[PDB]
Amino acid sequence: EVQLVESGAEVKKPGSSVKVSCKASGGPFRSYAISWVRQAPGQGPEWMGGIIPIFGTTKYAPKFQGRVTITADDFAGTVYMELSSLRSEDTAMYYCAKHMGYQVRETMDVWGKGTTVTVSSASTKGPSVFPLAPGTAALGCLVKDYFPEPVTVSWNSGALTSGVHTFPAVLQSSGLYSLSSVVTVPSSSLGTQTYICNVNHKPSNTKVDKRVEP
Amino acid sequence: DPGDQICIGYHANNSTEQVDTIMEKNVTVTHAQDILEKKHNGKLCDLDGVKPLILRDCSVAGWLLGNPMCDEFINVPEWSYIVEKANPVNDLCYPGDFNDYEELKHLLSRI
Amino acid sequence: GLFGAIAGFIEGGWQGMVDGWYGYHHSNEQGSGYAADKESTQKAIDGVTNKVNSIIDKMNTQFEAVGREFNNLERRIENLNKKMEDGFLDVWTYNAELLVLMENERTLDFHDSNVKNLYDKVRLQLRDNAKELGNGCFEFYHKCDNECMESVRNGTYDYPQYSEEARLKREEISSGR
Amino acid sequence: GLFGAIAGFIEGGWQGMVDGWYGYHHSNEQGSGYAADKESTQKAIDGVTNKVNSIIDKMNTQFEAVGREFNNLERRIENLNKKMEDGFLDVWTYNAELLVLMENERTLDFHDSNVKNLYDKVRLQLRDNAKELGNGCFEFYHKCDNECMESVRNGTYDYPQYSEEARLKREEISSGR
Amino acid sequence: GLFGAIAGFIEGGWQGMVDGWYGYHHSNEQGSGYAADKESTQKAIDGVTNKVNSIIDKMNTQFEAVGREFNNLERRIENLNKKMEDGFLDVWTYNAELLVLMENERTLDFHDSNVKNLYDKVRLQLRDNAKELGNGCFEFYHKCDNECMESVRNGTYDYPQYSEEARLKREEISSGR
Amino acid sequence: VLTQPPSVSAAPGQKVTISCSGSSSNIGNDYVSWYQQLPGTAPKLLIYDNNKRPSGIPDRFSGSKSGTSATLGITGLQTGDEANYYCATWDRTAYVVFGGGTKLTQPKAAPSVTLFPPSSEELQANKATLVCLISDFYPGAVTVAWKADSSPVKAGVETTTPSKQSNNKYAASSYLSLTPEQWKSHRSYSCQVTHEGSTVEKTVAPTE
Amino acid sequence: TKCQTPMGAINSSMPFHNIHPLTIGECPKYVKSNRLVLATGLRNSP
Ligand SMILES: *[C@@H]1O[C@H](CO)[C@@H](O)[C@H](O)[C@H]1NC(C)=O
Ligand SMILES: *[C@@H]1O[C@H](CO)[C@@H](O)[C@H](O)[C@H]1NC(C)=O
Ligand SMILES: *[C@@H]1O[C@H](CO)[C@@H](O)[C@H](O)[C@H]1NC(C)=O
Ligand SMILES: *[C@@H]1O[C@H](CO)[C@@H](O)[C@H](O)[C@H]1NC(C)=O
Repeated sequence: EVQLVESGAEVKKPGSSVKVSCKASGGPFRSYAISWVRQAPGQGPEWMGGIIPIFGTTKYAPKFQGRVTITADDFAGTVYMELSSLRSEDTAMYYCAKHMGYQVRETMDVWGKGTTVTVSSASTKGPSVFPLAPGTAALGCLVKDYFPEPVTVSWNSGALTSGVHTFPAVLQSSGLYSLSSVVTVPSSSLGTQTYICNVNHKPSNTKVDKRVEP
Repeated sequence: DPGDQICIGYHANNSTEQVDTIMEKNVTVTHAQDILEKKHNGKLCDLDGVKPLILRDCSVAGWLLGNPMCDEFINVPEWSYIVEKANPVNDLCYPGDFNDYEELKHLLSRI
Repeated sequence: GLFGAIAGFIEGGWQGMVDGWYGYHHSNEQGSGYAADKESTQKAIDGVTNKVNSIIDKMNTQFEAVGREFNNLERRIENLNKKMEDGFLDVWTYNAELLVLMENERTLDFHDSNVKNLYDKVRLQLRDNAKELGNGCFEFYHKCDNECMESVRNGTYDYPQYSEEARLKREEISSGR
Repeated sequence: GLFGAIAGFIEGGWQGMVDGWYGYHHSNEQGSGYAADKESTQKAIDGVTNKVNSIIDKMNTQFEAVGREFNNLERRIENLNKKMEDGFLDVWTYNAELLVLMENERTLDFHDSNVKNLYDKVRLQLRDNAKELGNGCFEFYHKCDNECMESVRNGTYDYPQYSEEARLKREEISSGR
Repeated sequence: GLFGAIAGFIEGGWQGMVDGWYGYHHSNEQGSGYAADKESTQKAIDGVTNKVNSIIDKMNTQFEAVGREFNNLERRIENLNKKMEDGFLDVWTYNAELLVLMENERTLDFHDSNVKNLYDKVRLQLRDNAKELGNGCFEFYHKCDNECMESVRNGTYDYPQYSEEARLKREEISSGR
Repeated sequence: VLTQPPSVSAAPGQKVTISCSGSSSNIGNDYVSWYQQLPGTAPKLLIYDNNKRPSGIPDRFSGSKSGTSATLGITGLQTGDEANYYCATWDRTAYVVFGGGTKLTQPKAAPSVTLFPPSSEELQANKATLVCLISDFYPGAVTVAWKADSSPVKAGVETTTPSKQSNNKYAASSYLSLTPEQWKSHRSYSCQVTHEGSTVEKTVAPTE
Repeated sequence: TKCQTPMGAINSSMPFHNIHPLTIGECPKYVKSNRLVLATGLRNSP
């Protein structure tokens, strides 16, 4: 019955700090502890630490003791987790999880949905969108050097679905991302019909469409 | 020979937090919770998104009637609250009187 | 305190039991140590937590002053307005202050009760297999190792299992050695 | 509970004692059975009955809204009237709710106290003529038939009359048989 | 009473202990006599004194009616004024009456607690060097003269010092003489 | 530092067992709980206190601590049980430790390669990207080599990992980055894509 | 802010405040008190 809702995705540069929150339904004062557990892509969960109600005491894991601070605002039904001196291996999904009782312990019976923090040295950048020009035949769009994920590519304002294939982005050594979207189309239609690819990168507020001609 | 022992007991700590009781004041307690907010920031702010209408040295009469000195308020944006000084210097430049002025000010509390 | 346990027959508390509000200290051949009682501490946190929530909730509706203006010949209603509004700030301040004072006493007495009851829990498990020493402690008439201690701490102490050893020791003590 | 008796050292209550709130279960050669304690149950009914009457009585005078109408240029006094009248419905609702919550706790704790005190009544009658077993029961060191049982239930138990038989039994038990 | 001591296991009080609220009666070879417990009586006076002061203080701000006059066509505001002012006299009368009733119970129960705790203070000093008789009294297993009595009254009773004499007497009693 | 077998396998209806193991200072004294994780979702409490089971969880799941190690068992197992499973415990300085985890559990497709050259607009902006799009292969393993004219280039390549598609085949992308002078000055550039020992090769050249 | 007073904004989760009774927004409830603190723990040793 208790819902744990966490704050939005965060994107940070190395050596800075993030502070995630977690709002628990009911209360607002609680009789159970809350913990923070993270999970890195392809890895098992790691417990970070938790906070005990009324007592207010905190317990941290060896791995983080020294750069994590867990705090509470009991009137708001909210606990916070701040992790500083960030590194790229802190890129992970961060879960708040409640225990059955007042002690922090191996048993956590309700979890939040998760919130991602990405630690990269890239600043946020909007894409450059180039056309990829033309039995069938292929056309597409190069969506080049943007940070961070995601980006939306639709063809003809979402009209063309048949034969379309957007590819997972590549992670360049520069830290920036690039992807490309391709559509197989009948050669007979080439120099009469019209193809626009609609690139939207929310994080950068860049909306682009690029007409693809031969 | 003495035998093993188990004792029952309770938590103590270094708290100097203190609570009152009908029978005893300043009882020192292990844990306590303040529930009175005593701090403010000394400023007038936007209430959520919306900036308030801060009449400066104008009165409501001055603003609505358009005392020449109240020109800042010729065409005001939507507001969250109105702020009016206790004694606006710029009120009825031509002396007089404003009928049902308080009943109108009351209406504005809803606009 | 109303229940005579905290700062009573148990004189002073334990800086060294850090993981709960009430608990145990034990001492036997394998050593000594403190251990919190999870269940009592939890009932207490539940109680106090609910209390703090109930106070917030009951003070949720409560008088909210609004500004009204009056001219120089509406002085009688301006006064009636001031007094009405001051009247409610006073009723509500009294209500909050008195609720706080009254509930503080109950809270402090609640914990006191909780320690008395826990002491009595142990008392009525052990019975005459232990001797009440009067300071909050029991001295066993039989050997009680860490497994036996835990059985006291978690509600599981088997009296019949030790009573024979217990009767032999009580026997030795009455006889004088 | 504050007194540790109801859902405490007496774990759970008796579906089978129907004629009162507190009472006795006995077991001897002639059988077993339940019996209400009339006097405690009566003090309790007196208490709770008076409580319910005192609540009704104190809530007897209490704010009573009246309708007043106001025209379109009496908006400031119409608002002052609404707020005054809402202000009292709020004070009074808080008073009723809080009185009810506060008195419910006291009532539930009152009964708990009543069972503890009755247990202690029997305890201090019997003394070492019986053994406290820890679950709310006493096991006699002497034979106690229905007449002897009633003497416990009604305040009349003669300790001196059984103590000799009592000391002989305690003697047999310490010796081991 | 909630604590079962005053008009409970101690049935009735002492007209002849005049210098305090709680205390002792003793009886030995050199005679008998009453003696107040200064420390408990003092904590009680402190409690009740503070209580009476807190009540006076919290009732310090409280609604104060003022007279306002109204003409024959201001009947709606004259009624709104009457009702506002009556409304506060009612809130405040309820507050005073209910505070008085609620605090009287606590006070009477406070004293009851105080006698229970004092009884328990003596109980856990003496332990099995005395026999609980059940009426508020202890009968010593050893000789206890006026110096020994004072040690009970002031927190100083040395159990180890009498326990040998105590074990010999308990021994004689179990054996039958 | 808590030991758990990387994977375990079985068919719909049998009873699998996931073990978990560590020293006296975790499992020996302290209790174990087990968790289930389905992709896209937070871990979910399956059992606690060694063998208790919270409401919502069917009694096909259970576990025990047969020594200084503990095991979880599923029976009558469904497709839904395809997931990751972790044991947790408390380790005395003091922390909650998890186990490493355990994953619990279509003909040969040739890839279609599609090599695009630099677009003139990228060229106008003093940059050049060759884009090599590989799709619909199985199994999802391809190596990718680049050639300048007839000879190989390792400089300036970024190839993605392979990636399950909506139709259960795989995809990938490679990007060679070049200066305009480099791209203009060569005969051809070719993307070679190998898959199950079959090389495909696409070539492109500067507006011929 | 979410809560404003003629003397300044309030930024608080608390149930009460003692700043000024005429507020607008989502505020705590005003009292004349200088001090309000609930016990949660127990009486702390000498
Ligand atoms: C209680 O403590 C406060 C703050 O230290 C102090 O001002 C006051 O005089 C004390 N009151 C009593 C009754 O001891
Ligand atoms: C209680 O204590 C004993 C240790 O002597 C232990 O074996 C038993 O499992 C414990 N019971 C529970 C429910 O924790
Ligand atoms: C109490 O119990 C005894 C039964 O043993 C009975 O004879 C006696 O009359 C009873 N006393 C009263 C006052 O009911
Ligand atoms: C307490 O009692 C004894 C009398 O036996 C006396 O000698 C001792 O001094 C007393 N202590 C105090 C602190 O009054």
